[PDB]
Amino acid sequence: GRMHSRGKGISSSALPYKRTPPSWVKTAVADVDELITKAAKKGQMPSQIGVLLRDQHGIPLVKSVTGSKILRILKAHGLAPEIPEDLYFLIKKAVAIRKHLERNRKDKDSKFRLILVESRIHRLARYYKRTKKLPPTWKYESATASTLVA
Amino acid sequence: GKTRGMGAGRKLKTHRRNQRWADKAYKKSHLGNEWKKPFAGSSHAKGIVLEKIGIEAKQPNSAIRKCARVQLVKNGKKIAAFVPNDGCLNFIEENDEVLIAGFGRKGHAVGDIPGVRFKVVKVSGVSLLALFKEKKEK
Amino acid sequence: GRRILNDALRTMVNAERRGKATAQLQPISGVMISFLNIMKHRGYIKNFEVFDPHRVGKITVELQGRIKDCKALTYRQDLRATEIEKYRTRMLPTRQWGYVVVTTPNGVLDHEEAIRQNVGGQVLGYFH
RNA sequence: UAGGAUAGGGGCCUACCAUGGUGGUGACGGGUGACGGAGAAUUAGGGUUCGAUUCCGGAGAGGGAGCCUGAGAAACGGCUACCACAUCCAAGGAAGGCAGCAGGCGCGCAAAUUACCCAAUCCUGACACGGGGAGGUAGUGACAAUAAAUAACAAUACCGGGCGCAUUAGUGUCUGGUAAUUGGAAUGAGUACAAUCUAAAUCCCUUAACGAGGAUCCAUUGGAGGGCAAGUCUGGUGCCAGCAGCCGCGGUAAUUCCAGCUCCAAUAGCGUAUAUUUAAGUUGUUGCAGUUAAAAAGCUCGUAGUUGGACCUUGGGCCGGCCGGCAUCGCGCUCCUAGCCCGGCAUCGUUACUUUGAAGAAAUUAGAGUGCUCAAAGCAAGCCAUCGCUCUGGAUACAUUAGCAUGGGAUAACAUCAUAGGAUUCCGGUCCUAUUGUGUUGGCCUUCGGGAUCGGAGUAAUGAUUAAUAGGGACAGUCGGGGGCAUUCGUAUUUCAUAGUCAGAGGUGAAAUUCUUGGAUUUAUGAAAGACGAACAACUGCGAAAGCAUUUGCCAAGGAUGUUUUCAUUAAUCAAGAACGAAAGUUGGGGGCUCGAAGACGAUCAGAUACCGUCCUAGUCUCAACCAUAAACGAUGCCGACCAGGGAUCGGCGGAUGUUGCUUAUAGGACUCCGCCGGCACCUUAUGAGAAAUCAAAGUCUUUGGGUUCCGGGGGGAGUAUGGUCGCAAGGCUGAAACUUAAAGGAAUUGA
RNA sequence: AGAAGUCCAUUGAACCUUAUCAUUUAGAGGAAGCAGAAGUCGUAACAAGGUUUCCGUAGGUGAACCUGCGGAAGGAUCAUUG
Ligand SMILES: [Mg+2]
Ligand SMILES: [Mg+2]
Ligand SMILES: [Mg+2]
Ligand SMILES: [Mg+2]
Ligand SMILES: [Mg+2]
Ligand SMILES: [Mg+2]
Ligand SMILES: [Mg+2]
Ligand SMILES: [Mg+2]
Ligand SMILES: [Mg+2]
Ligand SMILES: [Mg+2]
Ligand SMILES: [Mg+2]
Ligand SMILES: [Mg+2]
Ligand SMILES: [Mg+2]
Ligand SMILES: [Mg+2]
Ligand SMILES: [Mg+2]
Ligand SMILES: [Mg+2]
Ligand SMILES: [Mg+2]
Ligand SMILES: [Mg+2]
Ligand SMILES: [Mg+2]
Ligand SMILES: [Mg+2]
Ligand SMILES: [Mg+2]
Ligand SMILES: [Mg+2]
Ligand SMILES: [Mg+2]
Ligand SMILES: [Mg+2]
Ligand SMILES: [Mg+2]
Ligand SMILES: [Mg+2]
Ligand SMILES: [Mg+2]
Ligand SMILES: [Mg+2]
Ligand SMILES: [Mg+2]
Ligand SMILES: [Mg+2]
Ligand SMILES: [Mg+2]
Ligand SMILES: [Mg+2]
Ligand SMILES: [Mg+2]
Ligand SMILES: [Mg+2]
Ligand SMILES: [Mg+2]
Ligand SMILES: [Mg+2]
Ligand SMILES: [Mg+2]
Ligand SMILES: [Mg+2]
Ligand SMILES: [Mg+2]
Ligand SMILES: [Mg+2]
Ligand SMILES: [Mg+2]
Ligand SMILES: [Mg+2]
Ligand SMILES: [Mg+2]
Ligand SMILES: [Mg+2]
Repeated sequence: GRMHSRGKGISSSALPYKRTPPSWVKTAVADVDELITKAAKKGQMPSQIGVLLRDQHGIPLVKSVTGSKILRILKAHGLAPEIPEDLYFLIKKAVAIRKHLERNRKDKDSKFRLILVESRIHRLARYYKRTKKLPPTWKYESATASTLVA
Repeated sequence: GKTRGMGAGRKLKTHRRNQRWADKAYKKSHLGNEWKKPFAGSSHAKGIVLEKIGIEAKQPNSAIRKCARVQLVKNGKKIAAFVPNDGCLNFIEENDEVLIAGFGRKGHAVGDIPGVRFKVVKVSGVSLLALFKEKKEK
Repeated sequence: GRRILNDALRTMVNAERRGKATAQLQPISGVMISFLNIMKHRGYIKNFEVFDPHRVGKITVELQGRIKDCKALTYRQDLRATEIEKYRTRMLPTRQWGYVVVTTPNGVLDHEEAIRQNVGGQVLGYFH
């Protein structure tokens, strides 16, 4: 179930059996590479990029068309973000919650939720230090956290 | 439920160690208060008879249970000892040496005698059994 | 919350006890397949199939109606060729039938082949 | 670091310098009625308890301390000093050390002779010879242990049953027997010549002669209601005396006391007290429990700890009779082993696990052999012609953990290919060592060898498993009485105002206190105040729980659904630690309608410090700070899997024609039908479980093992005392013992 | 060669002063718990126990107990479309 609730939903995506790109997909690996880098340099993270290529340009999945995960594409071209995507978004939500909290100090539900989000941040940061995607010295300040993102 | 991990030996062993204190027999033998008891971890003890008192029996019965209050030689404590037989109280005299034992039940009162867990077994170096059965006299 | 070879064997006991002819094990592994081979070679199940859609896997087993109980010894103890005897007394209904499955550097195999080949290992489960 | 000291390493000690070292994997401290081990008791297995004591190791010689001699001592049957104690004295002085053997006193529940000897085993000295309270011998010795008497046989008999006639008897079978019936045979308990034993004796084993009629050569300890084997027999006593582990017995007809008889069990032994094991699956790893019997923390987060999804060939064959030896598309060898160009080579990831081996004291345990007459034992003995000696034995095994080595590489750990700093048949370069060409010694160096640096051509299939009905994150349309701030509204209640009316109004089972012609209650319009949010409103929603119900706006948050988006194991549960936590309560401001602890009255009553009625204080509301508890309940922790049928319902999605008082047409909103996820629940049913009540999870349990946290061990004493800690306080958390008691308790049944 | 004596060191028993720990022992006075027995006052609970019972908290009273606030059913209601 959910890490920080009692929800037990199973809604998610189901990729097909077929690994290869569909018959009707005619675009070549270099053009898709070019679209990915173009959207990246514009500031889109791999999830938004994948949503774009699914929606506009009729790419089901890049790993089926090009053979390489989109993050690996962004890394090879030196364009992956410094703070991983999910940690980036957790940091941004924690900052939003804290900013809300200084304006409502008796809103204890948001204090509970802030604790939950910082817990999630610490767990994901533990993972990232362990697997060498962050410096072994990166640590999360409540104070100087808005400078990093947004 | 119970911990089952392969690397859980400390948890199981420490848990048993903590929980054994919840058991009255273990705690009775491992806490040390038996050395504070009259006999101080002994089967028998010798004493001097201080007086003869006589005690009633509890409700379902009705009788006078004839006991002698003794002072233990080894530690100076004062206890009451039942004198088991018909007429054996008349063997007991004042200020004579007497050998006392437990009543059974290991320090807990026996039968209908209230608060008595000791019994007289020898007087003046001679058995109450031999005096009640006329085998020897004092 | 998952440690398979318990869900597989317990799904099989439940299905066999209801008299079903087909059972389906969602997460598979080589350990499960190796166990099921011992089951078949000793005669307690019919043939079975791996369905690979892609993932961990999936298998369907054909139940012959002769298995009574098959379970796992999770907390897989270390089990040498001399204390085989005492595990099988603790765990099998008699000296005549039933098998304890042990994983050994010579593969996964039942306790009798282990006695013959003179190797110990770690206990996985039993069936009888 | 350098010394000094020691036989020697070393903070062992000195000088100087650095600031370390151990600790929730439990340091440091405390208890031990604690010398450690080999081992002991009980043991289905797993375990529990014990180990002062004869073997090994350590330590001490009244308590400490210091020493000499010596190879070896911090020696005590050596010394010196002190402390404790104590002895002889001619009063100046002298001598002390039994936790050696025997013995004495004391302490006690608790333990032997002030004996003989070196003869055995061994040690010791100058030593074949001396010595040995080591050690042996005897004595005391129901500590434990072994064997084994107290009678056997015959016919008689009043008889007593089957089997011969079984009819109708009568006796006769194995003798079953009250039979102090009759009869001899047998024998060692005892006594003792003798021999033997022994160092001398003694005991045993042999043995002359004595030694058995059943009153004696005389068997006891406990019992006879149940548990539990064996009297509804006879006297006594009368809830007394007494018994009774427990239940119980005894109050004038005692199966239970006191006795007799009789019977029962064990038997040279049996009872009792205390400790301990078993029973005890009532400590539970194997293997117990936690809805209601004792027992899920109020709730969530969270570190250590424990636990952790799937994935990378030994798969397809030959080969000889369970395995070797090969071959497929087996990263190499100079050097050790090296077949007649040939298997089977060593370092360029570690462990757990398993296999085999070595090395492991004896005694004990298990166990092979062996007729101490058997046995407990012991390590002997057995044959010879039981004749100048033959054959001998004195096995073997177990030994957890740790350490050493050997094969295996499934299972599981820990380390880790995306910066190619990768490997690579080869080419020389920065530079040194130097061998057989130095028969001598070496000594810088030409082709040459080696580090190792090192610019490039080389080759290659050149190098990153998948995307969990695990998890996180993004996106889409939603949904909710989830939270916070501001804002909107409603009638009601109380008070006042204005107007009208006149006797009652209120409250109750009935009354009274209360208000009232300064007009109560009622009516009508309006204003102020504070609280509350009816009806809708539900076997419905949201929230971690406590909890959340007027509108609208803003702020952040959230579950579920959808998804051919993203990351890739990031996870589950949690000591320490942390957020929230009804009501009441505390401190201070604000407020102060209603209701209302306390209080004051009215009733009721035997009383009524209550229920009922009236007036009311704190409080109830709000802000700032505390508090941390509830039947905080689903009396049911969380995560995962499987397991039965059905209809409803809330959210989301998908698919259906067929209708709307909807909609420029459609789509959509409202309704109907079907399906899939996710909730709150409900109904019927065992093939299940349970002590049942009951439960589709309280099922998948003696056929017992998915992971993890908390927590129980008869009832009380008692959530008490004490110590700690938090709090302003009230109190919260943590949390005993003495003593006491045979039931307390759960579910269901029949009655009342 | 060398005794008595002596000087400084060193090991250091033993004694003294304070502190501190740890263990046993006295106490005016107070306040508990238990057991027992024919005492006293009431009626708290078990039936709707005669005011349903109980849990937290707070106050009050000869005593059991009563009352306010919030909660539970272990209730005396599994039930309103009637
Ligand atoms: Mg799930
Ligand atoms: Mg969690
Ligand atoms: Mg007990
Ligand atoms: Mg040195
Ligand atoms: Mg000691
Ligand atoms: Mg001692
Ligand atoms: Mg010794
Ligand atoms: Mg010594
Ligand atoms: Mg002494
Ligand atoms: Mg000495
Ligand atoms: Mg001596
Ligand atoms: Mg002596
Ligand atoms: Mg007798
Ligand atoms: Mg008797
Ligand atoms: Mg009996
Ligand atoms: Mg009987
Ligand atoms: Mg008795
Ligand atoms: Mg009774
Ligand atoms: Mg009896
Ligand atoms: Mg009798
Ligand atoms: Mg139990
Ligand atoms: Mg109860
Ligand atoms: Mg309970
Ligand atoms: Mg953790
Ligand atoms: Mg996934
Ligand atoms: Mg008026
Ligand atoms: Mg609703
Ligand atoms: Mg409303
Ligand atoms: Mg009052
Ligand atoms: Mg509580
Ligand atoms: Mg509870
Ligand atoms: Mg709960
Ligand atoms: Mg729906
Ligand atoms: Mg549904
Ligand atoms: Mg118990
Ligand atoms: Mg208890
Ligand atoms: Mg009942
Ligand atoms: Mg009364
Ligand atoms: Mg009365
Ligand atoms: Mg009441
Ligand atoms: Mg009453
Ligand atoms: Mg009442
Ligand atoms: Mg009631
Ligand atoms: Mg009152």
